[PDB]
Amino acid sequence: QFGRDIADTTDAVRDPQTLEILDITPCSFGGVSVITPGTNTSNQVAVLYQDVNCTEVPNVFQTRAGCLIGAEHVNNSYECDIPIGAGICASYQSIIAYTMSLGAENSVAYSNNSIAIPTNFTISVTTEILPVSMTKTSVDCTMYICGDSTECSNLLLQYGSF
Amino acid sequence: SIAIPTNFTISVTTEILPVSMTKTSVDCTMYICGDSTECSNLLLQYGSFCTQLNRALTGIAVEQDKNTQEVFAQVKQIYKTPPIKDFGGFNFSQILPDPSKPSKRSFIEDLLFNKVFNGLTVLPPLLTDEMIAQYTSALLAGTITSGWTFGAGAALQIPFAMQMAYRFNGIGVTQNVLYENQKLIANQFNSAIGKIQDSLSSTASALGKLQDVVNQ
Amino acid sequence: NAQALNTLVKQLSSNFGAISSVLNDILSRLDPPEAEVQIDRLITGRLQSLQTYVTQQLIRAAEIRASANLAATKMSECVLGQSKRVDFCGKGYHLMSFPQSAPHGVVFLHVTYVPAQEKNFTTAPAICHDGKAHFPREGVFVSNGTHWFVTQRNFYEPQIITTDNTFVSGNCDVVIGIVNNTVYDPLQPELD
Amino acid sequence: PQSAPHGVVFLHVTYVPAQEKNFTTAPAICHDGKAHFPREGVFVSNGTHWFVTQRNFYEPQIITTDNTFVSGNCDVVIGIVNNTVYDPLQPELD
Ligand SMILES: *[C@@H]1O[C@H](CO)[C@@H](O[C@@H]2O[C@H](CO)[C@@H](O)[C@H](O)[C@H]2NC(C)=O)[C@H](O)[C@H]1NC(C)=O
Ligand SMILES: *[C@@H]1O[C@H](CO)[C@@H](O[C@@H]2O[C@H](CO)[C@@H](O)[C@H](O)[C@H]2NC(C)=O)[C@H](O)[C@H]1NC(C)=O
Ligand SMILES: *[C@@H]1O[C@H](CO)[C@@H](O[C@@H]2O[C@H](CO)[C@@H](O)[C@H](O)[C@H]2NC(C)=O)[C@H](O)[C@H]1NC(C)=O
Ligand SMILES: *[C@@H]1O[C@H](CO)[C@@H](O[C@@H]2O[C@H](CO)[C@@H](O)[C@H](O)[C@H]2NC(C)=O)[C@H](O)[C@H]1NC(C)=O
Ligand SMILES: *[C@@H]1O[C@H](CO)[C@@H](O)[C@H](O)[C@H]1NC(C)=O
Ligand SMILES: *[C@@H]1O[C@H](CO)[C@@H](O)[C@H](O)[C@H]1NC(C)=O
Ligand SMILES: *[C@@H]1O[C@H](CO)[C@@H](O)[C@H](O)[C@H]1NC(C)=O
Ligand SMILES: *[C@@H]1O[C@H](CO)[C@@H](O)[C@H](O)[C@H]1NC(C)=O
Ligand SMILES: *[C@@H]1O[C@H](CO)[C@@H](O)[C@H](O)[C@H]1NC(C)=O
Ligand SMILES: *[C@@H]1O[C@H](CO)[C@@H](O)[C@H](O)[C@H]1NC(C)=O
Ligand SMILES: *[C@@H]1O[C@H](CO)[C@@H](O)[C@H](O)[C@H]1NC(C)=O
Ligand SMILES: *[C@@H]1O[C@H](CO)[C@@H](O)[C@H](O)[C@H]1NC(C)=O
Ligand SMILES: *[C@@H]1O[C@H](CO)[C@@H](O)[C@H](O)[C@H]1NC(C)=O
Ligand SMILES: *[C@@H]1O[C@H](CO)[C@@H](O)[C@H](O)[C@H]1NC(C)=O
Repeated sequence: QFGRDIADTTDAVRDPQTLEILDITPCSFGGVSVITPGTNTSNQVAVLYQDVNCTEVPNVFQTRAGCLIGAEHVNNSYECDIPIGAGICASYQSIIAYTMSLGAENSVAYSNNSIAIPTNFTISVTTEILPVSMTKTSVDCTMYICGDSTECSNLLLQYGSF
Repeated sequence: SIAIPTNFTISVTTEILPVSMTKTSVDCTMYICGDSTECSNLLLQYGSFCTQLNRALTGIAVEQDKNTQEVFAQVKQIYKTPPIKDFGGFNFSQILPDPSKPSKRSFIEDLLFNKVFNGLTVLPPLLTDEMIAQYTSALLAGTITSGWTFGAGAALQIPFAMQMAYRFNGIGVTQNVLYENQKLIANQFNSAIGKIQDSLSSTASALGKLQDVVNQ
Repeated sequence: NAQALNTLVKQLSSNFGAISSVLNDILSRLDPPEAEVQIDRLITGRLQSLQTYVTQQLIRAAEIRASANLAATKMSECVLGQSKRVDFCGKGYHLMSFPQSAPHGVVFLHVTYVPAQEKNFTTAPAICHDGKAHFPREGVFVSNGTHWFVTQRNFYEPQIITTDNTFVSGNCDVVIGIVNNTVYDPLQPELD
Repeated sequence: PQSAPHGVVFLHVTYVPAQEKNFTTAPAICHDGKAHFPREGVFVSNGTHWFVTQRNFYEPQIITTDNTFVSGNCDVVIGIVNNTVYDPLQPELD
């Protein structure tokens, strides 16, 4: 009369009246996200829906990570500014959704008898930032869990040495 | 008593390391109870237990996208192998991408990939695997055409025949031996490349970290 | 860290199934025989919240220690000395670095040697002189079209091909790509 | 590097020496009362004749004043062997 895919989850029920097996799937859901270029930079925002067929959510552009509203697809590829997912990124032109640009494609001149040797050098200082410690914090037991209450702390002792 | 080698064997060793996992995101309002307004009331009165859990989960979800960033995106620009491939008798078609494959995947990568509901959702990775090979292709071109020069600054072309000479010079081996044994080295390298692909073609349980990480 | 401390405070306001979020009210208007029932659920909820905070703190402590150990390692190699390993401290050929104090960490200033202004030359891997194959002791061969020169791999410092800065081995037939050129010898002018 | 579904795969090209032969050696050579040391590599001998070669490959070469440097005396260092050091200038002078 019905079927379970895995982990005790029904995914197929046959209606006995009609005698025709039908698949069952949970309908669309997920987390809605907002794409913005910055409060001071601009005001327009674009709404993103994750893993939803873009036919019942409400410029609409469908992408591999669901469809987003408020951006226009651009064939031209630029450097990624806002990472949305599935290889698309958004930035400010209006909000534009474009395929991520991996980088500048250059074919260096290669040959069996060609050596590129620098004739000049530039010394540049690079700043690396690394944390080594965090704020030292301590939490008390009796006066926090209950607080200046002997009767309450008495029941706390029953839990042992947690 | 001194024992000094009179010959050398060049062997390629495969090291497997995971760099990212599935970006999972978990809801709580529709997971703990599920489309139940009356039940959701008792969910929130516990405070903000699941509010931080989503923040904690999404906190690591973006980390994997970061993790892939430094491990792969280490090239300021994308390099392309020259159309003519004469690397002093060396063969690299196994690792380089081919048009026959999906326009970016190499023969070994294809061999590698092939060998590998309500309440939950999975976030797709920021860098799709299709263009992940693009970074490796760029690195392959840089480490072959430009050798190690492009790692410091601008990519400087260097023929592969004498690029090895520096590396041989870097391990206390005079470069003169390499040129006198260039043909032998190329044959050894090609055989090693051919052998490693066969070590994983039919059957191989050495995937280890890559294969098992999905399991848990 | 600030939010982790802050989010813990709000947990005190949660009833965790009790009727009030403050202990005094529970001790006031509840019959003591059954008063502990509301307390027990309250303590478990608060204890659970406290358990989570410590666990989250422990996870961050391991991450900080890993970063701290990495920071110490960078200081060990890139500050106390020169890091031969490539791109471990600043892109380019690292020279040295200067640590700087930070409120909860350390900031380095990796002084790197970035080459620029490259030129491409027609070259060969070896030189044949009098039937003897010559190789460079250091650097590589270069030529500005006609004249040949030797320079280090990281800077263009052309020099005349000389016996002193080159070594011979084998014959002219075993190596491919060789070019025919004359190797200067400083002894001949002195002898003559 | 090679792409993997959830990781990265390397192909470490390594230089593994093989076909090793054992030879009698000395740490230095005494010539005309001067202790000679190799600029690089170590001294080797195929029984009788002595040679200089690098530590990672057998490339014997004639002991020459240019591939060796002199320091100290013949007495302070132990294990030295008595042998002659060729000089490239003498044939040119003669
Ligand atoms: C190497 O590069 C440096 C700068 O990167 C050059 O120095 C410049 O020289 C010009 C020549 O008049 C000056 O106008 C600039 O003010 C200099 N800049 C600096 C920062 O010093 C140098 O000339 C270059 N040398 C070669 C041989 O190319
Ligand atoms: C060093 O070892 C290689 C192989 O490890 C030797 O190459 C072999 O040479 C024989 C001689 O005819 C051939 O029959 C084999 O087919 C070669 N093998 C390969 C893989 O090329 C080489 O001769 C050795 N050299 C020395 C000096 O011992
Ligand atoms: C440089 O030297 C080589 C080596 O001698 C010369 O090659 C000779 O070319 C002639 C004429 O083709 C042949 O008869 C000889 O047999 C070659 N030598 C060898 C060892 O095979 C070459 O011609 C010289 N000049 C240049 C510009 O390379
Ligand atoms: C190599 O040179 C050493 C150093 O001169 C020689 O040792 C000398 O041996 C004679 C005779 O046994 C002694 O009279 C000398 O006093 C020794 N020299 C010193 C500095 O004490 C050695 O004989 C030579 N030959 C060999 C094979 O080692
Ligand atoms: C029972 O089956 C008959 C056969 O076609 C169909 O006409 C009828 O509608 C069915 N009744 C129900 C209640 O499904
Ligand atoms: C918005 O604020 C950022 C951060 O200070 C600044 O870099 C940017 O220039 C600002 N843009 C405008 C339009 O004010
Ligand atoms: C979304 O649903 C429509 C049918 O309503 C279908 O034609 C389309 O292919 C679906 N899109 C995706 C990405 O599956
Ligand atoms: C972009 O690509 C699509 C798909 O091939 C094509 O239909 C369209 O004309 C192209 N140009 C623009 C401006 O969208
Ligand atoms: C290589 O050098 C030649 C010299 O004539 C030049 O024409 C060519 O443009 C150079 N290639 C580069 C810089 O890629
Ligand atoms: C590299 O190996 C492949 C494997 O069959 C072969 O088809 C190709 O011709 C080889 N290329 C070279 C340059 O040896
Ligand atoms: C190359 O450099 C030499 C060195 O002085 C110079 O004499 C010559 O004119 C330059 N050009 C060519 C084509 O050799
Ligand atoms: C270098 O490459 C050119 C063109 O590919 C070829 O004509 C020449 O014979 C090659 N020489 C060597 C030494 O590889
Ligand atoms: C050692 O090598 C030399 C080098 O030619 C050779 O003459 C000699 O016969 C070899 N054997 C011995 C025992 O010296
Ligand atoms: C090396 O060891 C042997 C055997 O113990 C000994 O006869 C000889 O004198 C030693 N020579 C040196 C230089 O240590």
